[PDB]
Amino acid sequence: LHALLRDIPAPDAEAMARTQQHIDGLLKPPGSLGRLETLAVQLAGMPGLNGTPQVGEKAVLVMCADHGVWDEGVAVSPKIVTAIQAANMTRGTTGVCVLAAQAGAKVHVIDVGIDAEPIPGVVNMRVARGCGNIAVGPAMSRLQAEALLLEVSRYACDLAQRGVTLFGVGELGMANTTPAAAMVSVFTGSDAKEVVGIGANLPPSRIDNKVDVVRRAIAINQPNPRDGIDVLSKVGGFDLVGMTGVMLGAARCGLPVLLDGFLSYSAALAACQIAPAVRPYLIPSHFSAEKGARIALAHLSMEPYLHMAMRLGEGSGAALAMPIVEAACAMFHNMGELAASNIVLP
Amino acid sequence: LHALLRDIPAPDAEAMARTQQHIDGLLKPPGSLGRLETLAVQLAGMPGLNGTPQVGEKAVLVMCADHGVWDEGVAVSPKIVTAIQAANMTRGTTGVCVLAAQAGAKVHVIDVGIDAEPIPGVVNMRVARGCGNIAVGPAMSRLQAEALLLEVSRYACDLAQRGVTLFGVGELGMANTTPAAAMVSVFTGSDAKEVVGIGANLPPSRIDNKVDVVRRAIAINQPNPRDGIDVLSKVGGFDLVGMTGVMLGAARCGLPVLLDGFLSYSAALAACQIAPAVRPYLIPSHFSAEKGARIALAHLSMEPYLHMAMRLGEGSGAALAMPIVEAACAMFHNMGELAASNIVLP
Ligand SMILES: Cc1cc2nc[nH]c2cc1C
Ligand SMILES: Cc1cc2nc[nH]c2cc1C
Repeated sequence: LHALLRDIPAPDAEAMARTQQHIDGLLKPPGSLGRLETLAVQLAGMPGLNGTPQVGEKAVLVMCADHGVWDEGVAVSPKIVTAIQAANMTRGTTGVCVLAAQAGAKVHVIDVGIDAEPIPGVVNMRVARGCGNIAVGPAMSRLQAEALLLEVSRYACDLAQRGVTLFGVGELGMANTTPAAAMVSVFTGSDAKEVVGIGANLPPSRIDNKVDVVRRAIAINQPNPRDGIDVLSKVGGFDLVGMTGVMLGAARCGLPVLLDGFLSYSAALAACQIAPAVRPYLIPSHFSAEKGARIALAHLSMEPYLHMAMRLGEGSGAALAMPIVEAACAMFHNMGELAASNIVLP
Repeated sequence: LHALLRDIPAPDAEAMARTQQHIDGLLKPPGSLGRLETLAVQLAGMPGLNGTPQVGEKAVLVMCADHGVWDEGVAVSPKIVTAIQAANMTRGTTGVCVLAAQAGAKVHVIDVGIDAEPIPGVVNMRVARGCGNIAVGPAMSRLQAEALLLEVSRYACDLAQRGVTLFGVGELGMANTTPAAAMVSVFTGSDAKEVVGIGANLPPSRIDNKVDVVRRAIAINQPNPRDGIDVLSKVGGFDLVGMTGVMLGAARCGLPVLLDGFLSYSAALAACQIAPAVRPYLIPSHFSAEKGARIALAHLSMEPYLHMAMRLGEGSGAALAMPIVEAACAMFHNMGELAASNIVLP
């Protein structure tokens, strides 16, 4: 793990320079394709990409797990939904499944701690049957967190070896917006009220209780904002940990990772905190309809591409952005050049 | 033409109701897929769609033309670029060509007034070799405008007959951001300064001259804001007219049209002014990096899906959004239902 972290590669400045130059000579006014150009340069800097914006196979990794904090009345979805929805992922009827199929990506469902019997078809990396209730203690032990990071990290890089070049990250876990908010509050220093959202349709009247629960989690655990693993293990969850581990794994493999929404933003804060070297490999997707979204993105210094008011999770946002990435590549590779058209601009 | 306008169908409220109901029962928390749900309902209301969000063939219509206002020093791109780039459209090396191929759409290049010899391969609907210099008189005659609207309108609906169900609109014309701004100023009532942009990299120092030119166009022509055809013929251009005509044609055929950027917004203002019935068929794509973008979108009451800081035009933005439309359809049709999972939510 220390190793892993130490071995995350820096972006290739030379490939990025060549990229920029090539982009500038394309059949268009310089800088006219904006963020599409920026994205391309960004991809070119990623070592696992072989010095050019490329997209081979794509995968969406969905980390599933239950949370003890559910018992605090913070989520209106029945607890069983995690297990149910996880099974559905195997059938391709879920939102993420549908969107991923549309993007030509494959969905990997990972059980990191669902409180139910094992689901055949799902990758088993179960830590425990649900995590601890952050309201009265830690979500898990530091050890547990590090082990899972490690394990997920490896699974992630191993995929690279099978042709995957683009990852998408997501989750599934009733009550997960609670630990997400607590993390955000901690890393960001925002008061709970400012970051606590409606999650999966929590009635406005139940909001207040959700805020108190977050403050309690923090008060009791005293997570150290300067230590991402500490924060994750205390007020996080197994699914939060898994997502962070996907990020670490893709970075180590020098590959790009598309974020999803709020939950993913929390994970991303943790990752960057643990290893700043991770930052350049992250790509935002959409702008989540969760209340704490703006705060979390500001701290990541990220501006998503899509404004869809989505708040489903599962990695559905990450899948929806996949075509944008491929577009940046197509632009780079298939557009003709000014010079060939004998076009001269000031 | 009066006919045409009179025959634009109203959206099907019954199909939209059935749509909403179906969406609400999907394997997700109600309203969780946000704008994707809204988009689906919107498509379901379109008569040419057969009561459900569907996407058959897709086409991007690019309206090309030259403007006399170029002689006012408002554009740094050489004038010839229109003709050159138009030819390139036939070769598939352009930005729009590249993005459309990526979206599985076909590009239709339409010459509505390029100041050059005819380009083989391009659909010829040339009004004249470039339009009049709006700075000292009208762009064209009212007659000319109405004829082109009519002609483009028909071409557009005829495609529907060949299986096209989704249109994308775009342009190509050096100096076109000038007439675009003048139109915007007129329909919107904003001062020129607030709507005049850099266009294709116009140096900041040359800005001022661009603003004066817009004020002059308006002063001299006295276009009637309450008459879209009047505005178009006076301070518009043949390409602006063509784009408006695509909109009218798709509406009449009860089909959806994806807008592009700034130039398209100007056209859309005109269309809605001419026929409010057109509004429900319009779908924004991205948020253009042109200065007058926010003003124009506000008046259309539209919020684009993509924030890419693009300013290339050609309909490249419209093509990039095509997959979002298909995503909304996939969502509708392929997601499973709560009831089948025995999931019950409050
Ligand atoms: C090369 C070129 C391509 C374009 N496409 C639209 N406007 C354009 C302007 C230039 C200069
Ligand atoms: C059905 C359902 C699906 C979900 N996917 C993510 N969170 C969810 C919550 C519910 C209730």
